[PDB]
Amino acid sequence: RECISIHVGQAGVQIGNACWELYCLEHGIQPDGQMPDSFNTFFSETGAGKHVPRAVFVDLEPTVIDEVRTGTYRQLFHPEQLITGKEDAANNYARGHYTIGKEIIDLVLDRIRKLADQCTGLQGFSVFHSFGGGTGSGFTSLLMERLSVDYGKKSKLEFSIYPAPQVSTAVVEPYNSILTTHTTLEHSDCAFMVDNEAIYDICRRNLDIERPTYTNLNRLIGQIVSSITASLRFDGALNVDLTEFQTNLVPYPRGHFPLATYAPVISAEKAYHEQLSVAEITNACFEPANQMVKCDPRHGKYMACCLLYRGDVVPKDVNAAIATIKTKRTIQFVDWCPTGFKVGINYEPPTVVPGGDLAKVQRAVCMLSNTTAIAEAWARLDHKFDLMYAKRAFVHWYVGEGMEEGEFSEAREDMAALEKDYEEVGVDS
Amino acid sequence: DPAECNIKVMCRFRPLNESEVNRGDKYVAKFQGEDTVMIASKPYAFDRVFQSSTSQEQVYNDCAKKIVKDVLEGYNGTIFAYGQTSSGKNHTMEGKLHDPEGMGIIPRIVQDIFNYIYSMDENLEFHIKVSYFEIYLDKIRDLLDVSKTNLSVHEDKNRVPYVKGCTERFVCSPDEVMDTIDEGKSNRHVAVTNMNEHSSRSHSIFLINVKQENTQTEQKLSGKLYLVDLAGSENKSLSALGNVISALAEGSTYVPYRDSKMTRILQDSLGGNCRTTIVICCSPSSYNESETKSTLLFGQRAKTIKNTV
Amino acid sequence: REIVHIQAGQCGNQIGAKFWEVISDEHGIDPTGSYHGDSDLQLERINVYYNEAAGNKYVPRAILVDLEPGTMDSVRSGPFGQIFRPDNFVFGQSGAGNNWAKGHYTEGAELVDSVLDVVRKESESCDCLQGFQLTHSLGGGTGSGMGTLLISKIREEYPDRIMNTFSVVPSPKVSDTVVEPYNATLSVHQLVENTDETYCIDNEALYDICFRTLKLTTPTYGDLNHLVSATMSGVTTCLRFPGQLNADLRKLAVNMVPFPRLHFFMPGFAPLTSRGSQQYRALTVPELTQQMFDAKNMMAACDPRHGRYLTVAAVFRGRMSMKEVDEQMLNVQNKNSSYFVEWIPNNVKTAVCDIPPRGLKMSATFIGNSTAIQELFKRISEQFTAMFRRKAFLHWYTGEGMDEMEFTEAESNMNDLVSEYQQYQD
Ligand SMILES: Nc1nc2c(ncn2[C@@H]2O[C@H](COP(=O)(O)OP(=O)(O)OP(=O)(O)O)[C@@H](O)[C@H]2O)c(=O)[nH]1
Ligand SMILES: Nc1nc2c(ncn2[C@@H]2O[C@H](COP(=O)(O)OP(=O)(O)O)[C@@H](O)[C@H]2O)c(=O)[nH]1
Repeated sequence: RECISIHVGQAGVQIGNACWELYCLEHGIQPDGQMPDSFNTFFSETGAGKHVPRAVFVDLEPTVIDEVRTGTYRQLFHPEQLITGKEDAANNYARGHYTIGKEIIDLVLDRIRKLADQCTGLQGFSVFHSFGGGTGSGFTSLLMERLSVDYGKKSKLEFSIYPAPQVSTAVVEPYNSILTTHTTLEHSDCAFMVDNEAIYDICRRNLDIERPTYTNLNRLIGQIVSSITASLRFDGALNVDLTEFQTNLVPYPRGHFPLATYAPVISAEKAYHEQLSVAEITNACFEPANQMVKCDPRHGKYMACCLLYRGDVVPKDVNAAIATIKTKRTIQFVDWCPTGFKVGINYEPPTVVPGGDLAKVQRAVCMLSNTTAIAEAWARLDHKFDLMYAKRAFVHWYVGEGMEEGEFSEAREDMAALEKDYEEVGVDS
Repeated sequence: DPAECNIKVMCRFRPLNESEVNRGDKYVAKFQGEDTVMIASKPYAFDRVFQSSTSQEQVYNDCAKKIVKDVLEGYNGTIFAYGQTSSGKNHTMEGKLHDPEGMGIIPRIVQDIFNYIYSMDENLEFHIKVSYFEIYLDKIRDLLDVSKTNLSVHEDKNRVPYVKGCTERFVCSPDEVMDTIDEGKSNRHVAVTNMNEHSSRSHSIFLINVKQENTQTEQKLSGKLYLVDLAGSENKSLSALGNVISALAEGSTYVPYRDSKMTRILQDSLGGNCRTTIVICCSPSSYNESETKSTLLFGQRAKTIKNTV
Repeated sequence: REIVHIQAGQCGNQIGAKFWEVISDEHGIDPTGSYHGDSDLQLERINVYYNEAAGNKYVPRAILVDLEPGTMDSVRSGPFGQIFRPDNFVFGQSGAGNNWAKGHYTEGAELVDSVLDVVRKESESCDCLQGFQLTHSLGGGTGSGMGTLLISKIREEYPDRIMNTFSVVPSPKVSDTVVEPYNATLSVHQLVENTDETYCIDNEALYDICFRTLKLTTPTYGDLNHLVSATMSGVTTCLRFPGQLNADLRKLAVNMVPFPRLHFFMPGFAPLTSRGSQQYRALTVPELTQQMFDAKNMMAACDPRHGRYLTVAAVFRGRMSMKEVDEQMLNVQNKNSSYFVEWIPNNVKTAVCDIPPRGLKMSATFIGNSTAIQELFKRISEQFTAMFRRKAFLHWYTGEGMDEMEFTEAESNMNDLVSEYQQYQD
């Protein structure tokens, strides 16, 4: 029934604090834990008057988890559930996965085994990491790694924030992301992806603001995510379990990575304008300028979409708005796939931050999907890697951290067959 | 100078064993031609590929023989054994030191040098000096003298590198050399809990300096041959070696010798106008397909055939 | 995390006084007083540079190494001079001769053990050690020789913790000493092989940047020092503050050093405007990158425009948009694709603290790893040969127990170091 969550890496933690915020916000549970089953699949009723968090937090520098235990919400989690390794983060996979990151893992696991026990027939762990980091790429790599073995019998949906197409940060980023992909690939169930840059566009083009603090992108994913777990694990006219996803969403064992998209992104101050039609939002979903991912459907044929709706929506409205789409053709779906539209309908409309910059409509569409499109995104990220590896660039930083010419070269070959995979499962009939 | 990167690479697969067959073990290696081995359908060509049955004699003739002549010729050279632990590095380098059949490259080399000397004996005056030391954790220890630990590399007046304070012993005969090797092996042991772990982890370096002066001609010749049994590839020196080989393969003017003590000591004997043979050893055996891939890749750093894109 | 500063020589020492003059105020620590901190955040991370004993006495955890009493006795007899625990003063009343050899083999070699002693007392302080900060000048005895030894020993004792080195490479135009290239070439040698992050500053790159970028007409040393100390505060201490995207010595190291040499950088501060007038506040951000990335404004002597970059680290520290930051960096990377090396898709390492330099609204330290610094070791290396050739003031070295092969060594080494660096400019 439930779904634990492990927010790994400063980012996965910032995004975590965010997604975690939106939560209580739409569940009437003040930062003090108290509200005045349903949603029990994400919150344990420690007694008692409180709620607490049904997740954990893993960063190797204290800085970021520290800030959580300062700002209201400080009261929300258990002093315990926020894991730290005073040591060093290191923007390098190796160190975070092998060398350092190792020391903590046990302890980390312990919670996802201590928190996994306390519950009642769970469904999986929504993992939150930032592909191109040290604690986010490496560590998790083995966290998800140690999970796929300790609970192979569950769902492993990892929600990632993969490398901005041109606006990356770390100098090595690809090293860290070609490595988190190959090690997690054979361990995840469904990997959701939200592109940091391609989200900015949305903040520039669909909300207008050249002042987007990280604290915003987080509010956004913090939204799209709320549409995944939160509301879905919440009763409705067309419920969709976590398993449901991976089933209706992955055509093949590769921990396939769909893309997250939201429909109503419109800025407060617009807040009064006449609302958008069920048809418009539906249509907005097929626009490559509103998908939290720089993977513009440049050719990538969709192969399965899970249209999660929430708010006031008439099933016919959908079983029509989608019909219209199924026949737009310029939206070309894979061949071997007749119908690939999982319509998920929830009741409770979205819930926008009291005064951030999100419109606040009475219905939204968080559609996610597997698109032969990422054939690109992976490509462009793989190429990166080579260029540097081709010269070993910052290689001495990993080797000296318990890695080898193996893990790199052999994780490169890995993704290679991910460029062929995402190519074969499509483009051909 | 000569060719630039006179590096030859030979891949040696270890014998199949009754124990392995008994286990039912599983199959890496397919052979094609003299030069190529195929693993996971990928072909890897090398100067030569030796299958499991190859004799010590065959390895010596193909790998070492010419190098020894060069050393007598007055040139420097290096021979390496590279591979995972239990790949067959020691067997290849030393083998059974005393057994005529069983002996490895080093014994065969010593035998050849003296035999050559005995033949000449005309007006050539020879002097042979040997050194035996190991590198562990990038530290150098004298196998001949246990007191000399954490030695440092230095360059002399004329750029030749040397290990300061390293024992140099003049050897008259093959027996003397073997005893020296035996001594080093013994000296290695002490203060070592696990020889297996220690041996795989420390690179052993045996140096044969052959100097000669023809009384009549008066031309003097000196050649150094470094025999190296590397640590298991499954290491700072290994990486340093990889960088140096790749640089040589590229034909780069600047080579990264400084990256390790090993490469620094070796600088006069590796690359440039020196012959170098690297014998990568591999188990055919099932598990470490992956390790062999790495070894093959490492060998590839040096220049081979490049494929079409 | 933590670090332990090291004031080698007089210069490195003189600067200590300025690095600590600053840093303290950037941490509300009065002479012997405690934390008067205008805020409460300038304390949760202090440890990085101090120690808890009394309860109002957080003492700087640095080392003061020098063979000339008068110096440390000027730093200890002035302003903040009375905050260092006397134990910190590792003096060498000997003759602090201006010979690299006199402070590395003969005179300094003695005072070393009595230093390492303390460098261990401070390292084994508490929590977890990160690395050590090292200040000095490569143009003297107690600086290049003895300080270059202090590290060769440090890097044998903890090849784990990092080693940032702040060197005052011999300024071109005029040398404030005569053997300079001797004391220098010899110390750079030791650097390229122990510390793993070096920030080279030039007394004349400063003057310039201090007499034209600060209409300042009488730039006393105190100033230069002050400017420098401003950068080393942005680097370390800073990142030991919160941030949307924070880094720390390692990130800085693990994002800036493509190849093990250690490589040397060139620090640059952001708001560098003259007092009154200039106080233009044009600091939205494009103004900071405008600054940082120009030729002048690079504490180094060489000009970036004279050679690609391998890495760059804009360590900003003042509330800004991860968008207007992450963005700017890009155009910058495209307007100058020419010089920025290509085999690194994203040379730049954007870093972002929160709290800014006490009295300022927005700043950003720049740590550039450009191939341009080739044209400096060249310089140095030249000066050597031109004088080595004639063994100029060599008797002051050898006569101190040195080697004719020692000088050869260094030059070559450091000389090769020039070579390599070009391997990327191409
Ligand atoms: N959407 C979003 N992306 C973020 C956030 N914080 C960081 N990122 C992105 O995630 C990556 C940064 O990872 P880091 O913060 O360097 O590292 P980490 O993954 O936390 O782990 P470490 O390297 O060991 O510190 C970059 O690509 C950032 O653009 C955030 O709050 N929201
Ligand atoms: N920026 C700066 N440079 C200094 C200071 N003091 C000496 N220098 C420089 O250091 C060099 C001289 O070395 P010095 O510090 O006297 O050596 P030592 O005292 O014998 O170790 C010259 O290039 C000076 O410009 C200072 O307080 N600030």
